[PDB]
Amino acid sequence: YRIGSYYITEEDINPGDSISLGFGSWAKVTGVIMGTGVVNPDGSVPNAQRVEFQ
Amino acid sequence: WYSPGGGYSQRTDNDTHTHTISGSVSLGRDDISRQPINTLPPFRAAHIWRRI
Repeated sequence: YRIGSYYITEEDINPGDSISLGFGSWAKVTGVIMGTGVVNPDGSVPNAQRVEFQ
Repeated sequence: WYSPGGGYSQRTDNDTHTHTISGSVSLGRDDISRQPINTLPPFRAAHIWRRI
């Protein structure tokens, strides 16, 4: 995941000009937790894997 | 009263009522008792709120 404010493709001459540039949705979450679990801290069941849509 | 006809006298002290009499009553119930608030089955229930 790469974040940039310039609307230039990663393979373009203006960009680094290497690799394939793909649109990324949302922010990257470190593998271990998924966020909302328990009102009082108990923790829910998180999700893992890369590319997996769940 | 048995509606008995007197031999010589007349029972003028007995009569049949026609309508009821409305009177003022005293106080009654004060208020309701305790009631439950919130759901016990939902207490400590895990809720998922993680964003995408």
